[PDB]
Amino acid sequence: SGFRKMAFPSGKVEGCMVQVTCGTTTLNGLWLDDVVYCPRHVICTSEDMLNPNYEDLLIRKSNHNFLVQAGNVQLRVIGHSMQNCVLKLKVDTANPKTPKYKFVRIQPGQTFSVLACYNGSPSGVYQCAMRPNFTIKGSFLNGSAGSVGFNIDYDCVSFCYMHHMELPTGVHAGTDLEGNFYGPFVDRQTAQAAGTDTTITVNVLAWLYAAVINGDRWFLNRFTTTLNDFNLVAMKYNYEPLTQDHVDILGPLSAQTGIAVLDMCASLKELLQNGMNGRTILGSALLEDEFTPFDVVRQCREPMLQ
Amino acid sequence: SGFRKMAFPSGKVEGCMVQVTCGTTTLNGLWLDDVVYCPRHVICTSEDMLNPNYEDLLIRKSNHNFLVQAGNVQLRVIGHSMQNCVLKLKVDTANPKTPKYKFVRIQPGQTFSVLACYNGSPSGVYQCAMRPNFTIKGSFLNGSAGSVGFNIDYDCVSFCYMHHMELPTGVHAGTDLEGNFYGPFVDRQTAQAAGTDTTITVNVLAWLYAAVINGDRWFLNRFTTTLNDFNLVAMKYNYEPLTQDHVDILGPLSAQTGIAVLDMCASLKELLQNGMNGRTILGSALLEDEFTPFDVVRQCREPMLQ
Ligand code: NA
Repeated sequence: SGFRKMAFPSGKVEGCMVQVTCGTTTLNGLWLDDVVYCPRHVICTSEDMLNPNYEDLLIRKSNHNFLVQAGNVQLRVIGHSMQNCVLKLKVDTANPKTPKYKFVRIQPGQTFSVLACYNGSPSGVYQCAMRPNFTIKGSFLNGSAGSVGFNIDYDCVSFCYMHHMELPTGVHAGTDLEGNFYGPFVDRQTAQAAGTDTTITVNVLAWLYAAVINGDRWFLNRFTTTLNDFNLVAMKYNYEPLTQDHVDILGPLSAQTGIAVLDMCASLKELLQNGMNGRTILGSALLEDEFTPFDVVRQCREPMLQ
Repeated sequence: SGFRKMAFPSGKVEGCMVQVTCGTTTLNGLWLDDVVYCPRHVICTSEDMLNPNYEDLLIRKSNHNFLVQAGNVQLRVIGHSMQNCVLKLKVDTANPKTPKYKFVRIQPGQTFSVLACYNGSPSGVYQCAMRPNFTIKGSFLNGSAGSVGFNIDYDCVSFCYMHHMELPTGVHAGTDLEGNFYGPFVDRQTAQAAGTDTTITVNVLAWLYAAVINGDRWFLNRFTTTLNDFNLVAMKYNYEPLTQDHVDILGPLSAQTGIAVLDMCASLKELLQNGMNGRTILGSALLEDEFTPFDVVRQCREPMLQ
């Protein structure tokens, strides 16, 4: 038993991380087969990062202006192109450690593992949720751009995030691997207007189920409510709407614990209306919303099947 | 910026995990050079996990009785021995992915990364701290024994923990890689209370420095305290004593922020006596104690040196 924020094992992704240097600017790249993907602002000086004309900046670069290092080994860039906010650097050797992979665009409320990297070298791994306002609350310093976020599903690494920037509020923003930002952000030094964030209701419910499975039951009440009435409550506390699809997704956790989803919703309603009584749930003194139903079943599942 | 619980990249350890099966008992082993290290209870049936004379049960076992699998590849066992609570299986093939490594014994309050594994296959990675009662608050299911804890320094993996068991209280206990348990625990189905879990004071102070560096400042005050006057308060709340060695370890964080260690002690003293009053620190409504000063330095340092 136990419940901990857990990342996927990072080795398959570590074997893909490289350093990309243009001039005096260094960040990370993702080396898959014969292409290195990286944030386009590697072609900027620090001053260029204020109001870059990326098309013009890229035209002045040639292949040999891109210094790509895979460990101690320099990879030769033989082509370059820009796709949205990422560069694709074709190199003359393919990465023999390329995992089976795909590029996906994740949805707000979903989680992924971040492999934080500096100078092409993996430094740390942690789990992030894509916030409803399309930021992530991560830990990133200068030089971390090009670090990626991913999930691992059977025989496949699904890359969903490439890190680009830190908003002046201290939260983080980036793109999918097609180079399109999550949220209304741009890779330049201008006002970045993140939406007011909200709490991921389906995830809070999943985490309450995790707590029950681990013996933390004090917050259960015998009340139940309707989906519409719960959502009227959720709205008041800046919680996202709970849909029938969410209720369905919580089905396995509901079945395992014997607690109907709308029963647990009534327990969550009482926690929102009356507080947590100075008590903790799974070691937290706040309601936690960065665990998906799948994250919870990964650690807490007890199959009826024997 | 930002501050997140972060694990070390797990790839170097992933390449060392194997499955060890004896009869119908399976768990994980750590394959370094031509030795596989695993918990000795793999030689026991689930029922035999009570009053097991491991020396007796081991003598009944031969090399062929140990099925060691590195993925789908079987490793021929050519010798077997017991060191305290670990089995060492000599295999006929050195692990070609063996990293530079050390076995170390960690102290309470220190952190490490756990690569949770089942059937020799890594499932997740998270950061944990050795509690003052020598337990770990982890996330471990049956079949996770033999999962290891570690830290990485440059290229060297320091293995400090091998998982064995879950106490009936739901916390976790294990050994170093020489098989010596951390704490007064035995790998037997017998009563074994852990000591009182206390709060790692020096780590709480480190985390408050992290908070200040990330702009959380509301808990700073004009109170002063001596070290002993602080310990007289914190001992009443089951906080570990703060020694002058801890004060010295916090020096670099004190210097970066300009907040004397004892002035941050005066802040912590107030938080203990009176709570947060509905406020949070780094997204938590409780005082976090599983980040070491080094953990804080890794993510928040702002070196004077340029
Ligand atoms: Na209820």
